[PDB]
Amino acid sequence: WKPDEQGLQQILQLLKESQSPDTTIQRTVQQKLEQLNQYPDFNNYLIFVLTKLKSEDEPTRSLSGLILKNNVKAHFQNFPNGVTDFIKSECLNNIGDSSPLIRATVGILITTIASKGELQNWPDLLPKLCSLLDSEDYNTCEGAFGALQKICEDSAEILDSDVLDRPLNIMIPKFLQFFKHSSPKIRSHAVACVNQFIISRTQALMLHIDSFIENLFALAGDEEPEVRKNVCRALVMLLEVRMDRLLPHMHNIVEYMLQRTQDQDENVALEACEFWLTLAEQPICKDVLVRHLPKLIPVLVNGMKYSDIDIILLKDDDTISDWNLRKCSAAALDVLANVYRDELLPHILPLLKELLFHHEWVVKESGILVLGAIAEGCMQGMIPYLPELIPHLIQCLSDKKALVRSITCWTLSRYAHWVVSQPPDTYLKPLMTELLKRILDSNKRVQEAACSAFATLEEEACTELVPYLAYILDTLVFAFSKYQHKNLLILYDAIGTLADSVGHHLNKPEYIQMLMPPLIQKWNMLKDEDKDLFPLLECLSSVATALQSGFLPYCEPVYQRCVNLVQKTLAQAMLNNAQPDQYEAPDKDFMIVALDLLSGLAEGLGGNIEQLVARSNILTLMYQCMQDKMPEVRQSSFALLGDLTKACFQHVKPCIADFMPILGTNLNPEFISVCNNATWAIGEISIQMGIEMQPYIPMVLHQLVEIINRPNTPKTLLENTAITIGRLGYVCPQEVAPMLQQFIRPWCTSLRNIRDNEEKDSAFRGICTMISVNPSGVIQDFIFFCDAVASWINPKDDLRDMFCKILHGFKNQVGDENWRRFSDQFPLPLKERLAAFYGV
Repeated sequence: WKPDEQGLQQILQLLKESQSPDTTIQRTVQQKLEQLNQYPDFNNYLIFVLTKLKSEDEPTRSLSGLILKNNVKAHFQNFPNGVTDFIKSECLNNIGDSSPLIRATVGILITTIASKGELQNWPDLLPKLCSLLDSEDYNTCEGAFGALQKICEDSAEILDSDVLDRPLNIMIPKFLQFFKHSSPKIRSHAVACVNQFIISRTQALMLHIDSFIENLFALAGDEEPEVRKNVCRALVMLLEVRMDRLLPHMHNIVEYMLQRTQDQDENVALEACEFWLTLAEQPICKDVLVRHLPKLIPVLVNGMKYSDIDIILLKDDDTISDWNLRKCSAAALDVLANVYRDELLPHILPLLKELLFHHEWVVKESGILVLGAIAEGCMQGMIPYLPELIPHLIQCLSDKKALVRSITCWTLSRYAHWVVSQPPDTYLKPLMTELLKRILDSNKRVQEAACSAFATLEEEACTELVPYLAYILDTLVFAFSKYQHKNLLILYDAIGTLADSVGHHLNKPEYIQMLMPPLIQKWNMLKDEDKDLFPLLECLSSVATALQSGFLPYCEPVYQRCVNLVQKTLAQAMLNNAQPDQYEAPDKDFMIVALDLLSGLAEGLGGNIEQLVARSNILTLMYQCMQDKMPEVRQSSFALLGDLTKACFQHVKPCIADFMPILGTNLNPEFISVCNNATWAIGEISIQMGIEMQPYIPMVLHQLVEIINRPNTPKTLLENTAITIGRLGYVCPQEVAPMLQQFIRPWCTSLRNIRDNEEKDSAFRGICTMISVNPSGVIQDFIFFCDAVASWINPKDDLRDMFCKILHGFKNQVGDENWRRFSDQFPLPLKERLAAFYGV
């Protein structure tokens, strides 16, 4: 292939035209480029310029390759074999071009053809590059190593599988040799290349571990930053993977690493710091580090100050980096605090005193952070200093620098549990007061901090907020008019938790007047594709639950949208199941919460829900959800079932014929929560169906008896199983009763521990009925029945009579003689219970 004279001038002009320093004129030409991208012959002209037309300036030639790259980035299959083969050959022959810019251009070109046009479609790429490493020209050798590094970074695991032969087995040992190269840049590429294969534990490397670690040490003290960075990086990774071989040198390592953590070069430091985080998460840390703590701690703490940049970059969505020296240091400190517990205080506490009361706010702020970082692990040791620290921090909330207010919000929240364990007036009251003001701070970052802190505080305080409800709500509902979006999400969480914490104490007319309007208002701002959907749901669900019946005027749009979401999800699930590559599998979590919020409205609204239930296909969907592959969906729906049974059985009855079957198959004890809710639904239906339960009784009853007698089964499942057993026997004694002998022993040992409530009364009514039908099935193990009856403190009058009849009838049926002997087994409290309660 050869370029055409005028064809060349076409492109050379086109390029000359995209040099333009004018947005208007430049973007006009970039247009026809796309029409030529079809013409795959165009790419031959494109590469020719870069690599052959040396009578042209570097900027232009570079641009040619930089454009060709993009024709690869989108639509590269469009390339003919003869074209790619030409680019590949031209690239490899110029890899180490005399010019620096061209070399980089050629480089990024190879890189891209390798990843996008996958590795096996370039069979002899690697061995040619490997060979090129040995080239005597530094530029070609370095250029090759550059490319090889990027390959290793891009497609490490591909090179680490048979999908391309086993090319690393030659590469790794070859790289390891270049560790002793005379150029600092080359040494860097070599270690960077290898580092790609530590965690993947690739054999080519792991079987040369000692060889590797050795050159790693040889390079520890290299003056060139990038080499040191990589060495650190290597050692950090080695920690997770080959600790065995690193152990014998551990002390020399931490010594190096400590020195590195304070390196002048930002990057080396942060790489070293990672070491402390990683180390701290190993079981051997406690022993290996102890003697270094005195030097470790101060370095961490010192690293925990905001950098001068960090300061300016603050005093949008997260303006600071996701991860830096400070966050890493604190990360480590936090972890170490959980490792050493109170044993860390000797090294930190002297530092705190000096930091927390400092005139330079940058220093003070880092103090407050430390205080918060160490909170989880060193809690017990901190207790004695809290009576003076907590008030100090409350005072700090009023600091003039916003960045001090914000961490103070955080640090305080980290001690919430102790704060609520004190007399309310002393710490809780003033904290909560000051925290509320902070919520309305004029600085976005502080608002974020303060609202989160308060969310945390509410979880700890619960009913201790009840007296302050009106004051809380005021500032919370006002925040709606101030909070942008990032914070608005935290506000939802603060409101959700509030309701969760105060429970029914929120159910008061004037509170509802404040809260629901701006919530409902934001509910109508939504789409089923809105990012705010899920947080606002969970918020509204917590609120519904607390508000109980009081939620009535607000529930129609919430109810509606939830039933919608369930349909949306089941529909997309169907279409995916049919044609997976064509329709994306839906996110089931929305359905789960929707189901839950429905179960929530059913509990809160009881009777009044019936209207909304009637005018929707909730039960149809419910039916599908009960057959979902994912247990969480089945679990959530069985809860909704029982909830609907209880609330408005009239709309449910038509479906009982279909539900029961599915419920029957879902009695699987392995899926604990599904099994729990299935059981609970059964009992709830039996009560409703009444004597009509008869047909459905024998198809669940066998598994329930197998479950109740099954060992190693959660307390709560057994209890709920026993409750259903009893409940069936109440409405349909004839079917259930004749199995009394089998389930009586565990039934008693289960329910005797549960509080005298409706569920218990319900169940014992069932057991008493079943006895007056099959007295034979209980007389064996009557001692257990006595015990379960002794457990009652406040039985209903009638049930108390039922206990007598049984207790008496099966006493004088064995005589006063045998009874007295039978009564010897009872403890004083029990023997005296039945003696007092039922006339012995």
